[PDB]
Amino acid sequence: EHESECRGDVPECIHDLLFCDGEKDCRDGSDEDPETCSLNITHVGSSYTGLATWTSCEDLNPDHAIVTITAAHRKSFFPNRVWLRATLSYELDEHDHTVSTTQLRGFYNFGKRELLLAPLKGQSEGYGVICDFNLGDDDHADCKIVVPSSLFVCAHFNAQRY
Amino acid sequence: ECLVTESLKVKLQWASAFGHAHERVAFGLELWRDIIDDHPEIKAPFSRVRGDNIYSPEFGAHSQRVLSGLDITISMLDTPDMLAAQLAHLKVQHVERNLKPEFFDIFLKHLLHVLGDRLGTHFDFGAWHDCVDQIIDGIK
Amino acid sequence: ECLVTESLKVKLQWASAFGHAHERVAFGLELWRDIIDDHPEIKAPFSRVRGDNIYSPEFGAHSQRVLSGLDITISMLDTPDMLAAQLAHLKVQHVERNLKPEFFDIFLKHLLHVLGDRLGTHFDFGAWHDCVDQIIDGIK
Amino acid sequence: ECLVTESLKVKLQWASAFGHAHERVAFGLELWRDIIDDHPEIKAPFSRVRGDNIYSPEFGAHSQRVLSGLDITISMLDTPDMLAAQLAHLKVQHVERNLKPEFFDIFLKHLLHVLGDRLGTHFDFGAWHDCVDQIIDGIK
Amino acid sequence: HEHCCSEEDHRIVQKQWDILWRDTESSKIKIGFGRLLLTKLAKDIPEVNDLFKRVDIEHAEGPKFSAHALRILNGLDLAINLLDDPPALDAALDHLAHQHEVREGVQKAHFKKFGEILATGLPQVLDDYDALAWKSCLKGILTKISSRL
Amino acid sequence: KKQCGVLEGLKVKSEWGRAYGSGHDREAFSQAIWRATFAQVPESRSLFKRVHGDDTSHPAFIAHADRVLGGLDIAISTLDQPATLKEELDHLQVQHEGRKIPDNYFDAFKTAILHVVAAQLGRCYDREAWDACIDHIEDGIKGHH
Amino acid sequence: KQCGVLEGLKVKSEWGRAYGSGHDREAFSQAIWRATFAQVPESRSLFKRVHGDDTSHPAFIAHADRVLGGLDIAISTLDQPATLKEELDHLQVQHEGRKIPDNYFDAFKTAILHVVAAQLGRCYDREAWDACIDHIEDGIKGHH
Amino acid sequence: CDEHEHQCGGDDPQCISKLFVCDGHNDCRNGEDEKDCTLPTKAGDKFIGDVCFDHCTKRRPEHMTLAFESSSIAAFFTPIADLHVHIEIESETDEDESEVSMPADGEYSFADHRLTIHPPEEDGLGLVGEFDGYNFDRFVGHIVHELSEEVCAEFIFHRKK
Amino acid sequence: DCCSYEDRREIRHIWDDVWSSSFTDRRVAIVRAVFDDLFKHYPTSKALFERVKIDEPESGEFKSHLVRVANGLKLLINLLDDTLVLQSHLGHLADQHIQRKGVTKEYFRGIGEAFARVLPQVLSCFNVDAWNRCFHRLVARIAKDLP
Amino acid sequence: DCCSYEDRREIRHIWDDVWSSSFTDRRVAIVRAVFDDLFKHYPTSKALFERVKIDEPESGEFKSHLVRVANGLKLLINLLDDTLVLQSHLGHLADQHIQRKGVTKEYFRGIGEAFARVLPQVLSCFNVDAWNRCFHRLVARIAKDLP
Amino acid sequence: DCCSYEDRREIRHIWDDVWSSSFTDRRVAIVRAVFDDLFKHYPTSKALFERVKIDEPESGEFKSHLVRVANGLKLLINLLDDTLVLQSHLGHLADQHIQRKGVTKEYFRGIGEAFARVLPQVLSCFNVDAWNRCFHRLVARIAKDLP
Ligand code: HEM
Ligand code: HEM
Ligand code: HEM
Ligand code: HEM
Ligand code: HEM
Ligand code: HEM
Ligand code: HEM
Ligand code: HEM
Ligand code: HEM
Repeated sequence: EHESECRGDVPECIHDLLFCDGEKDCRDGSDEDPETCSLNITHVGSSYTGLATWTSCEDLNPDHAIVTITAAHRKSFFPNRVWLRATLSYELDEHDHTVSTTQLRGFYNFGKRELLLAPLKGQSEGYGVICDFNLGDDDHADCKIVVPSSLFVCAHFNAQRY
Repeated sequence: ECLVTESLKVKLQWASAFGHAHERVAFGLELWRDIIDDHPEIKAPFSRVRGDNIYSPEFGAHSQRVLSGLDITISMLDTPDMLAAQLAHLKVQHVERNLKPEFFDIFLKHLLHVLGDRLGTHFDFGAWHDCVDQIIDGIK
Repeated sequence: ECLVTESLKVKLQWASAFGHAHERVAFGLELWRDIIDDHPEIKAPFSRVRGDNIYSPEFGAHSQRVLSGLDITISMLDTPDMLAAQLAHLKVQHVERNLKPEFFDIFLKHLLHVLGDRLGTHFDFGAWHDCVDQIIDGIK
Repeated sequence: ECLVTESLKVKLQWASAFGHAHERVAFGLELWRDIIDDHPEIKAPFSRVRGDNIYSPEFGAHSQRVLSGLDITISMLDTPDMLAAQLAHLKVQHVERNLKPEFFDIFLKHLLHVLGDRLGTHFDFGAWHDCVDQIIDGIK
Repeated sequence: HEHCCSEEDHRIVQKQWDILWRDTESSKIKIGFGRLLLTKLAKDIPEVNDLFKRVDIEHAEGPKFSAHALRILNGLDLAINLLDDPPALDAALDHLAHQHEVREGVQKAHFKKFGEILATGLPQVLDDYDALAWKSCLKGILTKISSRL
Repeated sequence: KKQCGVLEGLKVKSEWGRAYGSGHDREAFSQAIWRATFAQVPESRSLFKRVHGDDTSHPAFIAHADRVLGGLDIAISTLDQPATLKEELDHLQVQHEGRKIPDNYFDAFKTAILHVVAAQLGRCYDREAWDACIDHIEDGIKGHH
Repeated sequence: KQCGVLEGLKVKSEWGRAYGSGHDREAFSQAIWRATFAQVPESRSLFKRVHGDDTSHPAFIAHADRVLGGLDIAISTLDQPATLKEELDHLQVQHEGRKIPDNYFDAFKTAILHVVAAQLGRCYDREAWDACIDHIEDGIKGHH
Repeated sequence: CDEHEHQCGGDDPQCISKLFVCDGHNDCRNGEDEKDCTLPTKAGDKFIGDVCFDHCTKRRPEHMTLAFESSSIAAFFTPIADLHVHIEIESETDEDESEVSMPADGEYSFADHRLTIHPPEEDGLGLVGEFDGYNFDRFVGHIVHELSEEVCAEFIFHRKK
Repeated sequence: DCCSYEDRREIRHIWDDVWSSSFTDRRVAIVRAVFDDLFKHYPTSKALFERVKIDEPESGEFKSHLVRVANGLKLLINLLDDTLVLQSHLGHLADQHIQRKGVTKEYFRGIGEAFARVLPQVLSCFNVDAWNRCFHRLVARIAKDLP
Repeated sequence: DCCSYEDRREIRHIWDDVWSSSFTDRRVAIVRAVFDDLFKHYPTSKALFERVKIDEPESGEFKSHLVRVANGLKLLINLLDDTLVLQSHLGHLADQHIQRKGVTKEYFRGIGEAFARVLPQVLSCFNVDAWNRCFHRLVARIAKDLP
Repeated sequence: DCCSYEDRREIRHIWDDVWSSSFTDRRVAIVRAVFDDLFKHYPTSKALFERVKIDEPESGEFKSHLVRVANGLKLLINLLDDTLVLQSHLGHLADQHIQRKGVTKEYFRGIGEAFARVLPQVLSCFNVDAWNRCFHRLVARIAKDLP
């Protein structure tokens, strides 16, 4: 834990702050290749989805849930991370089709390939979301809504992209 | 002060900690090994079952017949009428042997001991300790 | 002989074996159950907390207030000045009740007992046994 | 009554429960801790090895030399001739110190105790208890 | 080619050495644990007492000296956590020796004691450890320091 | 900003423990800071000609960076005692004083630590809290307010 | 070159690891013979009484275990030079009643080596094994 | 399968002991254990690995090379076919540009597709090759303390073309 | 209003960040700032606690007060995974506050805010809503039988 | 020279192959061959050990000597995962060799080879380098205070 | 005929379905129907068991008979995973049946059928072959001599 194996022929195990750096830290220099730097996943406006099961809170019965990325910035001097903002939205089931809408911020880590977000502050029903893109393509995921303190797993939804 | 609600609980907790099969024998032999270390004289009457060495078989057999008795007792402990009948038949088996009335009062002290470790902090001592008395007095 | 180093070690080992939450209560009740089996008279003073049956609640509550005290003691055990202050306030609570000075010396014997099983062979007896004395004497 | 078969079994069971390495020391120190809680006087002769505190090292060292002895004994326990030779040399080491003949008879009682928990219900008490006597008498 | 201080050993060291700092704050730990190591040195070799005049060793709890006790353990700490990846460590310690060089009146035989204090001092403050391992590594740290003296 | 806010003083004291970790990740956590800094101020490398600061992956330099964190660990370790801090901190003054450091640089090295900490740390920390405390240390080494 | 009374017990230990428990033993047997017959095609004639035409027939499997079973006794005891010579001498009168050239059980020697190596954990000393079983071979032949 | 047994089944599993693969005749009722007797590694073949991680430190090399003097087949009984192999390692340090090429002898087993190298030096480091079984351009083989059976250092070898 | 469950796990982590140490340097400085924030809004209460030499902010005694407040407060929390042992220890801790004079039911509802007032500034991730909900049902069970 | 660590695990397996049994038949025959190999190069030492009836190779006594050498030697090894209990038991085992006459510092450095010349013929996989390194630091700590 | 092994696991589940409870309502009604089925084919046996007031089907006593039959019968089963403790407890249970009058070696072989005719109505999945085979070797040994 706290490290991410490289992408190539020969697996090494390199620390997470050294990807997309602008210096080769591997054997083969996997860290410079566009098979890794590709930003296709956090381009603004992308949105993930897939109905969520809730185990821990709200017990709402499975209903759709989307994540969306409202604005992304990558600072020229510390290219290791992509800082970004989002809005989680999931369907409360009352009578009419309705949705509560959290609002988020967080970073995207090229190592883990996993973006992780958190509730902003003074926002109703403060949740956070952890999406791991460890599958092959840059689409699909295995996310989970969590409580921001414990990283305890509130609701697990395996999400795709349209 | 027992026999109702406070009795019912003893049944449920008897089910759990008492275990099953090879785990049952290991329970019984872990009981007697308590009291014989405490009160060395108690092994005098067991010369019939070769209570020389408790770990030997044939005593292993005995001590299980013992606990099996508590099953009959504790199992019927709800219905008061039929309870005395077994308690009646039980005492008869203990009339013809040399006992002291203090060994009984000793027994329940060291039995509720061993259930402590397996149940940790969870149970009503009050429920057991008083409701094992209703079993023990019928033997006098 | 209690010093800056040999005291420090007691803190680290207090953290580990003492545990947390439901594991803490299970620790306390496992302590008293040692001494009451050894020295039966000790349960006389506890008639206030219903120390009739230790497994009952309200004693469970008590014994945790007890251990919590050692935390306050052992936690500040580095700074010598402020140590005596708690030791001063602590003794006051024990003035008004019937004790013997030998029960204290008994207590530390059976406390360092239970830490044995959880720590196996790893610790300094010398560090504990002497540095619990600096806690115990302040109560006299 | 010790012979041939009933001896052989003690060897096999000595292999298992006695363990190895860090598990061995933990076994020895778990033995003495039994008897010293039972018979407090026994720690008088150990002032040479700092038997003040058994958990301290240098006693840890000692108690392992002890058990190692039983290995030599029990290992050769088949061939009767060479057995006495070690038993002969062994007693010599115990001549020059203050003992009671009752401590020996006490020792085997509390040794076969600890093997109980690790072997549960499986072993021949008769085999051990009698065949440790053939070791113990050679020391008198 | 060095056999001494093999790879597998210092993994044990770092694990055991980290058991102390599992606790938060910890500033007060290594102030205190550092305050003992220098005083307990002065009561063996009295000569060295003169050397610490600039930091005012005369005050044990004194603030001006306390801040010096941190930087010795902290300086030792980075040495241990850097044991892996050797070629850096050589440079790391080299810079300490030169730091002790410009200071005058520091005799090589002092460290030989300071090891014996610490080698028998350490076993009091830890839960478990293999003395054989620590013996190997601390010969590495100490012997390489003073190589400028 | 806040004057160290003696409560908030220990806020960062706790967070820092979680970020600056055990194991060889620390050596990696160092590399981040510097690789970040030099990209803001290309000509600051001139000051390190003595430590082989041309290339940053060279072993001789790695040692240099640990002492830097090692040193800074001491600072954040003690914001409780205003005496010992001023003593320990004052030491650092005479370290840097013997050479020319513009007030521009260690303003940027401030920006560097923030970003790196955020990434390394568990998604939650208060910037304005951190911003004050390390800036107090920066006012320290500069020698004058 | 000799039984080298230390080295005597070397193979005694190794053999225990190779000749195992369970039904692999029955398989470990098959190897030896399937190896042997491929070196000496016409040696099958000697087994006409045990149904040695085909080697997978049940009646033959029994035969091979006794062979290992027998050989286990040999390697089991190289400690006591008395009991060995007693037990071994028994095998002499077993084979003596029929014609076994000195060529064959030279090949059956080569057979066991290879099979053991495969079956065993990548470490053993050939020249150690080579001596000990050859001592047994000098045994059954009846004269050295 | 069970323990030392080997799994021949293509579509209808049949469990057979390890000593009958490339035995010389049909034992698996599929017939799928005799297809494979062609040996993959021919003399002159040269494999070069790159390091994965290394704790068994003689020279802790960057990457090491492996060549075949000669394969050979014991005629009569051939599940196992012995090998001569050089192991070349071209080191570099502060001082020296040292070299090494220790000869050893292993065996390749058609059974579980592993090859072995018996310790070249007295240090007791066996090299345990393992192919996947269908590839033979690369193997993930890694070094082992011959006495203790413990994974110490891995390398990923490739064939050179 | 319903401590519920999840709120308790929320607490047990929050409390583990502030309480983590074997030293008392941190646990003191935090709780002292609670009352230091309390007295600013109810200076009348400061007339009480005279027994402990309140007027000295850094006394060799006053610490020995706050220290027992924490270890008492921390004693509550470590029971939340096991109830029914809370009530007993709750009722006890209540009666120790009725044996004196000058403890107003109004003061407790004050310190409820005092943590919410300034407890965040120590931590980073913090749930105000949770800590505020499960804390009343602790305190509103101390002021029940008290004026 | 630095027992290190991995060398000790190397030992613990090597020693487990020779020592594995509840019978003494094997443990005897191995250690007896150690001294039988020793005396061939230092016949002078054979003048010592007269107390144990050395002159009889198969005595009902002499075995009872070598047996205690093993169980003493095996007692060392099973401490290597736990040090600090070694020194104590090391210093003890040292003093039992100074109370007699005819024990030369030269003899220990001899038997160091004695295992190495004839220890393997019993095992198959064996590390000479390891067993030889960690064995001196055992023996070179017995001959310290002895002539 | 060879209790074997698998047959015993077959039993242990079968017996676990009938015996599962802490109440005696079920265990009684099942075993009572065993003898109630027995007496219909051997009315002569009913002349025995007069000591227990057999004449009353519903007695406050008669139950206290059948209850001990079960707990005795159930005591057998829970030993089948551990033998050698069976024989001892088997031989004991035998001798308690020779101390009285009227034991028909013939009646034991009768009740062997009695379960086989009154089991398959309480459970669903049931193995007649298994329960019938391992039950004789119990009864065939409690009627070892005669009676
Ligand atoms: C606490 C409840 C007790 C129950 C339910 C109980 C029950 C029984 C039972 C069922 C038997 C065997 C009857 C048979 O085999 O047919 C028995 C025998 C025996 N019980 Fe108990 N018993 C109890 C307490 C005690 C105690 C405290 C002792 C103390 C030593 C004791 C000593 C014996 C002895 C010696 C026998 C053997 C009689 C013989 O061999 O003839 N029992 N008991
Ligand atoms: C070893 C260190 C000890 C500490 C730190 C300690 C601490 C305390 C504390 C904090 C209380 C309760 C004060 C309160 O609830 O306000 C108390 C009560 C009590 N202690 Fe101890 N104690 C210790 C040893 C002992 C021992 C050995 C005994 C032996 C019987 C004892 C008997 C009691 C009793 C009976 C009470 C009950 C007072 C009551 O319920 O009114 N204590 N102790
Ligand atoms: C049961 C089998 C026992 C064996 C095989 C045994 C064996 C030995 C051995 C081998 C030594 C040390 C010789 C040496 O280091 O060179 C020794 C010393 C000692 N034994 Fe035992 N012992 C046994 C039982 C006991 C018991 C029950 C006691 C009870 C107190 C005892 C007390 C001692 C003492 C005090 C020493 C120390 C002698 C000294 O240091 O001067 N032993 N024993
Ligand atoms: C064992 C590891 C040791 C380490 C890591 C160490 C580290 C340090 C460091 C880094 C300094 C310089 C602080 C600075 O540059 O601001 C220092 C100063 C000093 N050390 Fe050490 N030291 C060690 C052992 C010793 C020993 C054994 C002695 C004396 C016997 C010693 C005597 C001194 C003295 C006299 C100073 C002068 C400080 C001053 O002038 O204020 N050191 N040490
Ligand atoms: C919080 C901020 C900083 C801290 C705590 C800090 C601390 C330190 C420390 C502890 C050393 C070690 C001195 C030694 O061991 O000899 C050092 C060396 C050094 N620092 Fe910094 N430093 C900081 C910022 C800076 C910045 C921003 C620069 C330049 C842009 C700088 C330039 C240097 C140089 C050049 C050295 C090495 C001087 C030499 O090799 O002689 N520092 N610093
Ligand atoms: C180390 C080598 C050998 C050993 C230990 C050995 C041992 C034995 C044993 C124990 C038997 C059992 C006879 C019985 O149970 O009645 C036997 C039978 C037999 N052996 Fe061998 N044998 C060896 C080599 C050979 C060789 C090389 C041949 C032939 C080329 C051979 C041919 C036979 C035959 C034909 C029988 C069966 C005779 C009959 O059924 O009447 N053996 N052997
Ligand atoms: C909010 C949670 C609180 C808890 C858990 C708590 C708990 C305690 C405890 C355990 C003691 C020590 C009792 C003893 O040593 O026997 C104590 C003392 C005291 N508490 Fe509190 N307390 C709290 C709040 C308050 C508040 C808000 C006030 C007043 C406004 C107050 C006034 C006092 C006083 C005056 C004492 C001193 C008793 C003496 O003079 O010896 N407490 N408290
Ligand atoms: C290499 C490791 C060795 C170990 C671990 C060792 C250990 C021991 C032990 C434990 C005893 C029995 C002591 C007792 O019963 O209290 C013993 C006896 C003896 N050892 Fe060693 N020994 C070693 C090597 C040697 C060597 C090389 C010599 C001489 C060249 C030697 C000379 C003796 C003698 C003479 C005795 C007999 C004591 C007597 O006369 O009663 N040992 N050894
Ligand atoms: C099939 C398995 C049977 C078992 C395991 C069994 C077991 C027992 C047990 C344990 C008792 C109580 C003994 C005591 O309290 O000491 C008992 C009582 C009795 N059993 Fe059985 N029994 C079985 C079948 C039968 C059969 C078939 C008959 C007669 C046809 C019979 C006749 C009796 C009688 C008469 C008593 C009462 C003893 C008395 O009069 O005091 N049993 N049985």
